[PDB]
Amino acid sequence: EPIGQLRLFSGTHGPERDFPLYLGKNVVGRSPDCSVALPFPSISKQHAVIEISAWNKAPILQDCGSLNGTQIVKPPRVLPPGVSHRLRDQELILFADFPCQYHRLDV
Amino acid sequence: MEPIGQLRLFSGTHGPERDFPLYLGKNVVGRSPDCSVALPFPSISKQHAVIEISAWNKAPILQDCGSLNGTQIVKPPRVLPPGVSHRLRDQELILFADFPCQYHRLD
Repeated sequence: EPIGQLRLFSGTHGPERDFPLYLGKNVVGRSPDCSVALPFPSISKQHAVIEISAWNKAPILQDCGSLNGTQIVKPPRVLPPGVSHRLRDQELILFADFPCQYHRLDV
Repeated sequence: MEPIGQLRLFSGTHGPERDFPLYLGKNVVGRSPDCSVALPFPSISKQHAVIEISAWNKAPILQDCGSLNGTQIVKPPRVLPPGVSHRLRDQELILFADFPCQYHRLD
C-alpha cells in the first residue's frame, strides 16, 4: 500500500503522473525496475533514492551521483550526491529539469 | 486575446495549486488585487515582478520590481536583483518570495 506519492508534473514530455512510494527504498531512475520509473534520457539509470523508514517519519532523499542532478527547489540548492535530505510534505524537487512534488498519503 | 503562456503556482501550506494565464504585454505578479497574476500572500509585494511577452513565439522577460522578499530563478539558483531582465525558459521554475511557480509556453 502506497504511503506517499511523487507527482511528476505535466509538461512538454506529456501529462502529470503520480508514482506511489512505499516503505523502504524507492529508487528514482530511468529503468522499469525503479519504484519511480522515469522514461526520460536526461534521468540517470539510478538517479536518486527516497528511503522511507517509517510512514510516520520524513522520507530521506539522496541523489546517487546522477549526470543531471537532483535539486531542492526551496531554498534552491543542488543536492550533492550522497547527502541526505529530509523531504517535507508538499516539497518540490527537480530531477534533472523535471519538477516533482512529494505528498504523504493515507491508506 | 488568447493566453500565450501560463504560470502554475504549486500547492503548499498556503493553499492548493492554481494556474494563471499569461498574455501579450505586461503581466504584473503581485499581492495588489488588480495584478495580472494576483498572489494573495503577505510576503508578496504589491507589485512584485512583471513578465513581459512581446510575441507568441518569443520567450517572456521576467524582472523583479524592487520586491521586499525577492524573485529567484530556481535552476541555476539565482536571485534576480530589481532591474535585471531574465529570459524565462519554458518549463522552468521561479520563486516569488518563498512560493515556487512553473512557467509554460502554451500551444
